Amino acid sequence: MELYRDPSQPIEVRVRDLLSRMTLEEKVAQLGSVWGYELIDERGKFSREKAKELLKNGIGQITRPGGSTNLEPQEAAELVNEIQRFLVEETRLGIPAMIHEECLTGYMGLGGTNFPQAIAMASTWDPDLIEKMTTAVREDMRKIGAHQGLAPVLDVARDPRWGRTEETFGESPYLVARMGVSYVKGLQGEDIKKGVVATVKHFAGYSASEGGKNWAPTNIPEREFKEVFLFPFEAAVKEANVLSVMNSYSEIDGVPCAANRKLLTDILRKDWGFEGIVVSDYFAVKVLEDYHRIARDKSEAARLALEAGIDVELPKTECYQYLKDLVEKGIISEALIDEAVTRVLRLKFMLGLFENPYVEVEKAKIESHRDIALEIARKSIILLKNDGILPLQKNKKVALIGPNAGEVRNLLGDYMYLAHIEEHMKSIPSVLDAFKEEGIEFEYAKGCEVTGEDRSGFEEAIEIAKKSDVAIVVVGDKSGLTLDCTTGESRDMANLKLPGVQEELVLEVAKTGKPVVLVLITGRPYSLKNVVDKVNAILQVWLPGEAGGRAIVDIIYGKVNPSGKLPISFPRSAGQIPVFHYVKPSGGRSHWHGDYVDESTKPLFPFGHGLSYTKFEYSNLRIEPKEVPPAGEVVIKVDVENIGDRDGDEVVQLYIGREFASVTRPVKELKGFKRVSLKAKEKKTVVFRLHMDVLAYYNRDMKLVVEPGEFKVMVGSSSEDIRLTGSFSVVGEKREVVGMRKFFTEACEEAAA
Amino acid sequence: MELYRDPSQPIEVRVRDLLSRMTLEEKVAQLGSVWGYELIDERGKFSREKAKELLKNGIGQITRPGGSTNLEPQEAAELVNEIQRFLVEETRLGIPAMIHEECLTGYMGLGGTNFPQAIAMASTWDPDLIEKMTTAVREDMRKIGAHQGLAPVLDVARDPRWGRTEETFGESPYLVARMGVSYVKGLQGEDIKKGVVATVKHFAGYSASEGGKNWAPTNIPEREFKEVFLFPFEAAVKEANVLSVMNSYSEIDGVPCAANRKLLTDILRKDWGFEGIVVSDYFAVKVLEDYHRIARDKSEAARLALEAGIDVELPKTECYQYLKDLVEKGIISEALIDEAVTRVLRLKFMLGLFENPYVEVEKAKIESHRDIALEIARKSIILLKNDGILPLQKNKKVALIGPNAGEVRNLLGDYMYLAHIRYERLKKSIEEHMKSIPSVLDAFKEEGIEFEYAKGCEVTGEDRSGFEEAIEIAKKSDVAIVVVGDKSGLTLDCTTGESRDMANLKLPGVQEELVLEVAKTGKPVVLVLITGRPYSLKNVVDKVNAILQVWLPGEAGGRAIVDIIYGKVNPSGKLPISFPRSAGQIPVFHYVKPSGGRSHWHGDYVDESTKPLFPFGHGLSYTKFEYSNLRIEPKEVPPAGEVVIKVDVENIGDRDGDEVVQLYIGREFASVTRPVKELKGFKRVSLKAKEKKTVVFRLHMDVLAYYNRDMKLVVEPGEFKVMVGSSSEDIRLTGSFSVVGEKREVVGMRKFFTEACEEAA
Ligand SMILES: O[C@@H]1[C@@H](O)[C@H](O)OC[C@H]1O
Ligand SMILES: O[C@@H]1[C@@H](O)[C@H](O)OC[C@H]1O
Repeated sequence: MELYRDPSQPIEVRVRDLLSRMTLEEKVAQLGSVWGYELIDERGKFSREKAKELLKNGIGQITRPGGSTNLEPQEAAELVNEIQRFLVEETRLGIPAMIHEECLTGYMGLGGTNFPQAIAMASTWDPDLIEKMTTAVREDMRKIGAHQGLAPVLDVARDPRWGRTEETFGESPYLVARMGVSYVKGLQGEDIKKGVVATVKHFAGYSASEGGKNWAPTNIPEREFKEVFLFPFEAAVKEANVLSVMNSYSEIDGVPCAANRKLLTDILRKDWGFEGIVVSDYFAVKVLEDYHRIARDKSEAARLALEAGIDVELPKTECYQYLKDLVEKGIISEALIDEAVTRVLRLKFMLGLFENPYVEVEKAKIESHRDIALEIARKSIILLKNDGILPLQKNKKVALIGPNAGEVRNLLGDYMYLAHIEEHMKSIPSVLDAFKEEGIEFEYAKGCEVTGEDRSGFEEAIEIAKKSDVAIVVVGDKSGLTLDCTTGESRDMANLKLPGVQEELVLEVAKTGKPVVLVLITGRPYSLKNVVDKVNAILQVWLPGEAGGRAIVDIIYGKVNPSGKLPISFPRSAGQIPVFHYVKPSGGRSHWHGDYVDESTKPLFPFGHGLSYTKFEYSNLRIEPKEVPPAGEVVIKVDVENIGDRDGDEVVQLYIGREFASVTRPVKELKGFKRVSLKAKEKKTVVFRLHMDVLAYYNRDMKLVVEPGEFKVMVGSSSEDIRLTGSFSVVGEKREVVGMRKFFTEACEEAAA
Repeated sequence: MELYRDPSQPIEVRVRDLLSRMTLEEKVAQLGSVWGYELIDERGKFSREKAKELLKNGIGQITRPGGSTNLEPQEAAELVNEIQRFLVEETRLGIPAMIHEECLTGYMGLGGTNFPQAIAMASTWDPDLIEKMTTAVREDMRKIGAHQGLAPVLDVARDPRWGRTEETFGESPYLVARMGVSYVKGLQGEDIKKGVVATVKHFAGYSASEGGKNWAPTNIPEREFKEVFLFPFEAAVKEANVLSVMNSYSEIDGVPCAANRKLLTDILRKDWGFEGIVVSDYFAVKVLEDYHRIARDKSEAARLALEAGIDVELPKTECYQYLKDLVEKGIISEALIDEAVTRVLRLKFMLGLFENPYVEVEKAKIESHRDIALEIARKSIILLKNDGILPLQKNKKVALIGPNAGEVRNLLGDYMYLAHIRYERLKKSIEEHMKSIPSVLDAFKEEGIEFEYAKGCEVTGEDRSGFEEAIEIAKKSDVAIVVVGDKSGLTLDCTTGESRDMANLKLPGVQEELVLEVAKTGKPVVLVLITGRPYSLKNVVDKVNAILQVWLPGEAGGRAIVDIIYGKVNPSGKLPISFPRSAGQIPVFHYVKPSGGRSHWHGDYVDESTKPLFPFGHGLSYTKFEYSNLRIEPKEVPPAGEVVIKVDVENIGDRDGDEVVQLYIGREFASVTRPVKELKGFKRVSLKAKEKKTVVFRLHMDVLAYYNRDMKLVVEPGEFKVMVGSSSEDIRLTGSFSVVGEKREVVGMRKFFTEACEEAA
């Protein structure tokens, strides 16, 4: 029995033993990948014939054995068992494969629940609920033999033109970091042998491209890069022990992230102590040549990516095969191959793959998590505006108008299987279905398509509105990767107008003088400047997946009290970009008239905005001690009372302001929050335990510091709807924050007195 | 006498002698300033009473003795002579004042020519002509006793939302640097005792504020900062020997430029060898407290600005008076005061102020340079579009429509005196002096055109009252000339200028609707934009027959527009900045990386092209130019070698005209990503009909240097692409040459510019 096969030996001993036994060819194969679809026949069964060519020397990863085959869970599990049996039994060393799938909004394959999009997850401000979700996704993935999910997007979004806004947790480094750590914790176990490797992406800056254009340069200076952009990845590595990172397609200031050793090694591995694998974004190595034009051939692209710190080329071996030739010709040292292979082998051993690489096909049927999807959908929907029309009485005749009332497909995000892809059909409930099921009397008129300028349908929509009590206009996006989609990866929107003639559809329906409820089923903020004052209520419904219809109707009729809060600012117009809550004293205004000539510098809806069908009263602000030394702790308490007549969740938000630091600081920035459930007339105390570590920022010399001085405390229902204000002082000498530090405020509830 | 008063002693000896004689109070006064208006009575005469308080211990600078007093040139000269006599005769040490004025578009005071705005200057692509202009401004300034002009703005503009776009030379670091060096050379001349100190501003990044908003953070990473924003300042310091720099109001990534020693000292003085004075932007020191909130009081703001490298607080001593208290209390070293005073005194001696601080009031009448202003206006106007309607025949009946056809005030930029300065006596005096400037209406009458004028709308507001009159005059005419765009200045009623940022880039008020209404008559339409920024023309471009871009042209504007419309002048201006299709497209610039200027993998936005409506270098002619016979010699050059690029250009059309020949350089397979194409050379060439000439670009490899992964300035072996054309998109001839040898680190002084000339074909 070779040491690497012996389960009593420590993993480092098994890794060293296996590495010492491997040829150069076997080493380079562990840094590569193959598509699931390249290993099946036309009957969807494992093809030994194809495996003999592609798997002869073993392999790092199988890419999307479920997601790329259109196989049902048990068929996918059978394919993976067969791939593994070939590797374990018909290769010299019998190294098993790691399998990855997409899983952002749930396992991206047939039979997997479509959870609401990441921007919806963020809008819950409920990290525990996102952890519950990814704990369910973990079980789904392990059933089909999948070890790695291309997991939370930790890109901080302040440019809603960008088609991937829907995949982010929004504009706030704090909220993004807090959701990212809960997401990673749910996916990964305490013990990864019983869990799924999370992949934080896209490291780093990919959400701040020139003009919001996909893959365009992300030109971010160092303090902003560290405090925004890197912060959530830092928290995922150090607090959540994330085991994979995927690079950004974009250059930072001349350097493609896939060729940046200062980023993928010096920051990620050396500064932060990351011990997992870096996987390329798909084709990110090859396009160092094709797109960025800094690699003269595939072998130079391979050298740049390996030197940078990419361990696995995805989604298929292309450049990394030439690492063999680079060593044989003495261009690179085999020792650098060994370093990457060591990280891959370590993770394979930790995942339990050498003890048992197989799953029980009989237990591989994936269960529905519609219950969890529905709780996210119900908590994620945001009431942007309500003049009193909502909630509606069930006896009102409804004119249900718009492309996103009827569609079902337009409820789905860019990484939901049925959008991303006769096969496990769209038996997903529509909004129209949810209205029927709720017993509402309505007529449906489509009014218009998502795209185009055809106004044919306007007259039917107008006529249905005139014969109704209330018009419910359901407009917004089709999310995906193709030209006909208005949002999603590769679908960037310069001017932030609702797609096609949807805005004109709303204004035409409004001209009937009937009450209008505007339901935005969208992947990004749109400019509502021209419709906001012409409609009575506005619901923001971030691409909600399969639970969307029921949640929208539940909220419209007050069976659910809306509790979602914006995780990203809604610009008045594209020309206002960017707008975010944590501007410096000189940000978020034009000096000395405050506004643009043509436009407010304030967003239409601010960060943390979301209304309720009840009222919350904040009282009794306590900040103790009042003076703390630079590594001390302050305890901030507020009482919150539901003074209205409906049960509701309030999201209590802590903003911290700093002036007279050695650098300029945000006038206010989110540093804590708590979703608190309050029955009508119930009062509770929300408590924020704020360690000074959490308030650390980079000084003029790029040191992480806490400086003596006064911090402003602002607690409220949004970044603008601040209810209580106070301060505390840090007293003592400037502190350099070195090594491990706290990233998060600790937020809980107490009985009020 | 004392060594400092002895003109046979070297300046360094005179400086050391004077410094050793000065009290702490006299030293700190040399780092301060006083407004001209603080030293006059109500009649605009020098007030000894006021001077005894403000000038008792001497002073660094007098701020705008002409620009802030509303005095005529000879009255301003008399005030400055009196200020100087007080300082020379009634202070202990008799140190004279340095005087500064604004002078971007000419001396900013009564009696000064209003030259076209800087964005117009850039549109000429004629650096020699801008040098001729600032040589004239130099004589104007020296007549009234003014020693320093706050002029060449070297901010690189790629965000047309920004109200100060009009003050820049546009988007191209190369074109900005090339115009900046000519601007500075004209103002300074070879010996500064006979010249005027140029002040490059605003150091550094002030044109790239968050959302195009005035003073908002300018968050620029290091390679882009060095190659785009710093480059023109670097060329101005090292090639043009500029003697003053003014800081930016903005923070870079948490650090206000006024408090940034790494910027104002480590880059400017240590890395580049700048020997002149850094002057604050107005109140830039005080607002370290009031705006940025990083100084707890005026004394801490003073310490941050002095440590950073600001020598003179403008426009009035406010924080810098507390430097005295900071030394007396042992918070800062007097040695740091001494270093700043040394720079101020050195410049005063070099200006000749200790030998003769006075001017002849009798010779202080400033001459008109309308001739130079007219050459700039005629060379700056850009023909964006022409289906053949231009030039017009003089016998066509013209409907002259729009707020900028009739309003002479809207010809003026934000630093032209009559626009900038706005008791009841000041209002009357502006309205009085305003009547002197020819209007566009005046130019049409003078040319003998048959026209009716309708002011279809105001610049701002939503009043469509005037539309009907405008439409009716259009229907009775052969051609509608619609003249629309900006009112430039600093107040709420202005649409462009400092503090007037435009988020959505729509023509102001209902001007766009006025254009579309006139177009609906089915009459031919010539659209004339009199503007300080690119506007979105997306909704009008395809509805009009011709478009002229007329960057705020000053007093020569009317005549130049009429000359061009009737073909007395062949238009030859080229865009120095990209015209976005929409605000949501921002930024668009010609020198994007392979991954810039597109969304991957469909190329375009869902709703919009990623390409500008009009690209960098765009400008049509009433003739056609044919490019042939591209030569690049040698084909292989070592990393400090030279390539000679030659093209023949023939005027194949029917009219004499100027072509601006543009050299773009591309680089792939560097160790960093490089622009697909970037302007590295240009030449304005005059061609008679059927005349052919050879344009020659002498390109030293120094000019192509870029920053590598380790932040070294390098030339790397490989291929450089040569693209010569009539715009950044209208490329006529391409080829390439190779750099062969070992990677070169470009150390110390290097060439910044291609050498461009003409020879016989
Ligand atoms: O997010 C990644 C995306 O950028 C790429 O196209 O495909 C792989 C994904 O994991
Ligand atoms: O351009 C400068 C401007 O920024 C400031 O407002 O006043 C002084 C000028 O020189």
